[PDB]
Amino acid sequence: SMKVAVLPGDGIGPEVTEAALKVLRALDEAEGLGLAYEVFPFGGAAIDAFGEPFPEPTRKGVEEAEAVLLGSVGGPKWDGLPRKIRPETGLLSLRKSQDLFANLRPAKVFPGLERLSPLKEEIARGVDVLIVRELTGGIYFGEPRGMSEAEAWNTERYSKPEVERVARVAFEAARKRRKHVVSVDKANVLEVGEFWRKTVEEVGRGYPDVALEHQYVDAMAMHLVRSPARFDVVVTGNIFGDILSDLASVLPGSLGLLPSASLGRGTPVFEPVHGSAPDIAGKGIANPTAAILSAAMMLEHAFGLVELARKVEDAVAKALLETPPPDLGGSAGTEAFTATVLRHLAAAAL
Amino acid sequence: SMKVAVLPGDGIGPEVTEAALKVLRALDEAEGLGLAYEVFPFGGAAIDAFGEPFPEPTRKGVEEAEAVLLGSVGGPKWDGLPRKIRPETGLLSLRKSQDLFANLRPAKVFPGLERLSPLKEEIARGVDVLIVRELTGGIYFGEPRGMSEAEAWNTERYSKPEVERVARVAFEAARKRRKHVVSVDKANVLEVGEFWRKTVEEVGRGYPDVALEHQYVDAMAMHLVRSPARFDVVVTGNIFGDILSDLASVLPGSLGLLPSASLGRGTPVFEPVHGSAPDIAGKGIANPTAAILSAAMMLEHAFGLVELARKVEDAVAKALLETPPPDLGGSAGTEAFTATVLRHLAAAAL
Ligand SMILES: NC(=O)c1ccc[n+]([C@@H]2O[C@H](COP(=O)([O-])OP(=O)(O)OC[C@H]3O[C@@H](n4cnc5c(N)ncnc54)[C@H](O)[C@@H]3O)[C@@H](O)[C@H]2O)c1
Ligand SMILES: NC(=O)c1ccc[n+]([C@@H]2O[C@H](COP(=O)([O-])OP(=O)(O)OC[C@H]3O[C@@H](n4cnc5c(N)ncnc54)[C@H](O)[C@@H]3O)[C@@H](O)[C@H]2O)c1
Ligand SMILES: CC(C)[C@H](C(=O)O)[C@@H](O)C(=O)O
Ligand SMILES: CC(C)[C@H](C(=O)O)[C@@H](O)C(=O)O
Ligand SMILES: [K+]
Ligand SMILES: [K+]
Ligand SMILES: [K+]
Ligand SMILES: [K+]
Ligand SMILES: [Mn+2]
Ligand SMILES: [Mn+2]
Repeated sequence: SMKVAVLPGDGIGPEVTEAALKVLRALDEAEGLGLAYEVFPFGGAAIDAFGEPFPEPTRKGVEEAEAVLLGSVGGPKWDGLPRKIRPETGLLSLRKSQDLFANLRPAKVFPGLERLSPLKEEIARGVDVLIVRELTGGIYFGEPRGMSEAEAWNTERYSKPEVERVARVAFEAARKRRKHVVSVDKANVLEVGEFWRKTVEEVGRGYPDVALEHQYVDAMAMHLVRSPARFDVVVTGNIFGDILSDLASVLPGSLGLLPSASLGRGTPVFEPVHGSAPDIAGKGIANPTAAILSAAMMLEHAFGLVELARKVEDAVAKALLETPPPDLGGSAGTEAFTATVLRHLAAAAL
Repeated sequence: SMKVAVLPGDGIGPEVTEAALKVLRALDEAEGLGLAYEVFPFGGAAIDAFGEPFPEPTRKGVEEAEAVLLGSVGGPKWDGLPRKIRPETGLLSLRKSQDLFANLRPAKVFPGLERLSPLKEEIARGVDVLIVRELTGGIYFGEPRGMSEAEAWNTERYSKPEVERVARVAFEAARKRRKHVVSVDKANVLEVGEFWRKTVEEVGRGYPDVALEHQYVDAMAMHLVRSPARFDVVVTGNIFGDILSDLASVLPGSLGLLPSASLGRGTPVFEPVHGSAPDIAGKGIANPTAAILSAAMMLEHAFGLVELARKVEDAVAKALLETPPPDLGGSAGTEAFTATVLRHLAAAAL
């Protein structure tokens, strides 16, 4: 069995999630996976129907599933709502309630696809980075937070156990990869960066088989574009991970490519890094690669189906060469691009 | 009368500041500018002699000067000091004591120098971006702040007047440029981002001749590398401006290139974006472009010598064509590169 709660959300979310469901249904028919999914209202779609972005039946669906496949939430229609019911607060709540503290956001340039990057070929060649972002703490969830007429405030707060457990994930990921971690902070200005750095250094002592370096967040952002092949695992807190991972999209060449997994105590969540892209929603052009590769991360991390996840990545890469979507300089919209993916997947099987 | 307080600082700070001084001296001799400068201890060097990074004689010099030419502060020698007296806190105290709230950090790709970027030529071509970063508020200065054994906290916060005065600077800069402002925040997750967005939008109603757009900081980091030519003025808070301005160095191709001005109520300060670069300090290689162009920004913003600022910018461009430094793939050390800038300046003098 493979029990999946599907949260398509808003804007391009449903468009890309549908493309990802087509790939999963195809795998399920080919492989006998026992795929069982149900679609649940989430974000702005949930607000329009229930008045809150993460309503009861959706919380229940998440809770009872083995994995969540998520699209994206948000858009101009919901601009101005009180924060406690905004579409993005629904995704914060989902993460927090499942204690999904480890956000894995990989960025790789597939051999032969260096041409898709805005970076010169020789700079993009061989890039394979993994961002391990702390997802349930920091300024996203810190108290106090608020606003008056005169001012507004938010609190970047981390405890020792929160830093420890995300650091452990990064070192364990680096063990499985190329044995390098760079930890990222603003320790020269912020108490919380200092605390972060010391704690990651403490956890590092238990992994003498892994190399540990530290970088200030400003320099890291530069180094990640100028010398990306240098980095293996990058560990950082909630807001800096959010920023470095959208930035990491310029390595393979588009934010339409980047998948993610959110792992922790509860039901794991797999979603594109990208948002709901209201500028192109409803035009049938959204690149579904990030949703499709998030379904591949789900197969690997939630279901242990490592080889199927790899066939999906391979058919995506082929489709990227054959029929690029518009965000990568081609003209294949969502359904045509997914169709190319499905033909490569059928060619690899049938 | 051109009274300048010079704060060389630590690591490559004195190296590149000396080169900027050679350029200012050649201008003073050729133009009779009444240049009168004095060199003051600052950062780590001030800590070792006086016990604090912004000591009394340097405070007095800054106060009595019409402008500050500042190098860089910091390095492993001062790691572990109480925060109150860290080299970087000396730079925070300089900014705050002079109420320099507007940090101007420009990034341009000069025509014919696109090949210096790690981005493909067609992407770097025509780039001309000005980041206007709020410099005296936000998480850098927010209270409460602290660290125990169990946790650490910092407060990101902004008042209405602090947002307003930096937004006004951004719109007034846009009016002199291409009349486009993008304001950058994280309003979908942070109260402070929403307060920022609302306030910039309110200020923008006075400037309806300026297009105003808003981007979340993660999507902005991505857009700045993929589509840099689309941006004119970018306004943002303290930490986001820190990050995006290091990232902006990949457009012309090196952090060794980017100058900045800090403007407000008190004595304006001009310094490179880059740090003290302890990994190359004392090797005679540091690119002095950023310091030299910071002296140009000083001539423009503090002294109204716009024509002389442009001549310096033109001699720097030609030096980068003829004898690039090692951070840009060439072999000219700091002194050799400066000598090329001086040769071009002396030709322009004719
Ligand atoms: N996980 C999420 O639900 C998530 C993440 C980020 C943003 N958001 C929400 O998304 C909305 C848009 O915000 P944004 O513009 O900053 O982020 P965005 O990630 O939605 O879009 C960023 C840029 O990339 C383009 N883009 C993104 N995904 C793409 C795809 N698959 N194909 C082609 N182009 C793509 C968009 O058109 C836009 O130009 C906002 O409401 C934001 O709050 C949601
Ligand atoms: N304005 C300031 O005084 C300032 C700004 C940033 C960092 N710092 C401090 O500087 C020190 C180093 O921090 P960092 O490594 O993150 O930042 P950095 O900006 O000093 O160096 C970042 C990278 O760019 C290279 N680089 C920087 N300037 C260069 C130049 N002019 N020419 C050639 N290469 C150059 C460096 O060697 C290094 O690889 C720390 O003590 C940090 O706190 C100070
Ligand atoms: C929807 C929002 C909370 C989110 C985040 O900032 O985590 C978005 O950029 C993302 O990257 O998921
Ligand atoms: C010295 C430090 C406070 C500084 C900053 O973050 O402002 C550094 O990155 C810089 O960019 O000046
Ligand atoms: K998403
Ligand atoms: K479950
Ligand atoms: K500096
Ligand atoms: K003064
Ligand atoms: Mn994001
Ligand atoms: Mn910086």
